[PDB]
Amino acid sequence: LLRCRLPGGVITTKQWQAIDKFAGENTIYGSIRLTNRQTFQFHGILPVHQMLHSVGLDALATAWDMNRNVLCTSNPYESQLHAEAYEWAKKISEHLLPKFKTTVVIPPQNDIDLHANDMNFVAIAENGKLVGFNLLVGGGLSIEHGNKKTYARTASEFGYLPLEHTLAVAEAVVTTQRDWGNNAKTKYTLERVGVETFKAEVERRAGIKFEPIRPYEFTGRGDRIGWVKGIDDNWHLTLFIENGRILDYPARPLKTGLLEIAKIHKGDFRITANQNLIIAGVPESEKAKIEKIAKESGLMNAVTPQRENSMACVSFPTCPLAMAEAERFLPSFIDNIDNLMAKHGVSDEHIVMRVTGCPNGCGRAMLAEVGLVGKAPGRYNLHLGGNRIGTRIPRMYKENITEPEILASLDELIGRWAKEREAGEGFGDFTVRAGIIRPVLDPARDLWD
Ligand code: SRM
Ligand code: SF4
Ligand SMILES: [K+]
Repeated sequence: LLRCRLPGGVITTKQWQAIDKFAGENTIYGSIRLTNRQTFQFHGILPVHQMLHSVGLDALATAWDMNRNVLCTSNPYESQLHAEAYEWAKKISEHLLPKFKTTVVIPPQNDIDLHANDMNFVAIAENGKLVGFNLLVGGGLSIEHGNKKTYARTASEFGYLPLEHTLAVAEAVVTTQRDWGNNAKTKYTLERVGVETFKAEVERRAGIKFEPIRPYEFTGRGDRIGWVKGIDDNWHLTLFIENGRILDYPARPLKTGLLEIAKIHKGDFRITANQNLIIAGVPESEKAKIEKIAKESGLMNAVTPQRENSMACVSFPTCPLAMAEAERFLPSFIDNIDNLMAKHGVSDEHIVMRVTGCPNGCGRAMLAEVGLVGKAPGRYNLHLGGNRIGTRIPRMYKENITEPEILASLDELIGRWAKEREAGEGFGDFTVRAGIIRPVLDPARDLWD
């Protein structure tokens, strides 16, 4: 199991050129696949670690290392919090070097999908200056089909810590879960021993007491597609890449385009938790040159808001655990969803819609407004009623159905939403309000009907 350690998704252009060369020359599939944990993967490796080491990159020792890539909000609205937040994600990543998932999140963006993760540090400021974190623990999405002893769970608030406690807290949580783990994921341990019990042990091990939670709110999980103004005279260009799959396609040489950008770009790239890529820290005067290459390579091809907010996992052909197609199904599925949105006069809207190929849940369908969970070839469980910000697990609505059945249901439901929604009301929230699906309030107890 070759995935790269790459805290916060930050990769240099020299690193990019090396992985570009390796993917094209030394793999079956020839692609770079951006993952939804802000790193990249090669598929069908035909010297890989040698390649990574040659540009300062390492791969996680999966044989024994159960930590995974540490995420950090890629493109925060307050651009000046990124540097310090990233520094901490990197320090946490390095601290955890010898499964367990960690993020650093900058409100109001939940792009990193904190509720899918064991441990989450929510940035708090005073003065455009990072001062501490709220800690939320116990998220995780994997289930086993029909097994009511498994469940997706959101993360629970433990409390606030000043920056000086970050690494000790990180170590206390990871060791407490490893130790108390049976069903051995943090989410199960937390439910078994109780939140207060786990929290008290983390406090003991880290030598701290958590302070009261400090105010935070999330407004969305999407990337900021296109150009955004950064700090000073810098600009960030986020490129939508369908499924994060970087390969040259007819009329759309995505891989060649990114290589050419890497050769002239003065800053770094950032891989996002939505499987997209940011050309980060472009000076204003270099925007036109970068945009020209991107546009000409198909990297800036316009898609609907819906497509920008849809995601799938890898699934077939490379995943040995796959039950139904996900990545390969998504583009045509979303063509069909775009048709439904247009049919109903909501083409400018979006529904956070995700497809995962089996119930392990890598595509993060169990935090979607509409989630499809693979059950068998061509068949998915349809879940409804998550929200845009990703703080609620969607209950199963229809089990083990095919694409035409899914499309007929969504036609009806999207049609109702378009006509009946309140101002700014998301599809997921609407399905709950209209009594189409019951919400999940306490997943360990009420996820399963
Ligand atoms: C690439 C990625 C999906 C994507 O399209 O982006 C992915 C791909 C796979 N995941 Fe994952 N997971 C990916 C994010 C996730 C996430 C979402 C997240 O972390 O944000 C989850 C759900 C959250 C969670 O962990 O609860 C996830 C939960 C799993 C699980 C279930 C673990 C569990 O708690 O039960 C497995 C199965 C296992 O470990 O036994 C798994 C196993 C796998 C494997 C390695 C299959 C395997 O064990 O042999 C997949 C390889 C497919 C392939 O051919 O590339 N992966 N996987 C993600 C890589 C992230 C990374 O860089 O590390
Ligand atoms: S959800 Fe299942 S099919 Fe999809 S990548 Fe993860 S393990 Fe493979
Ligand atoms: K994407």
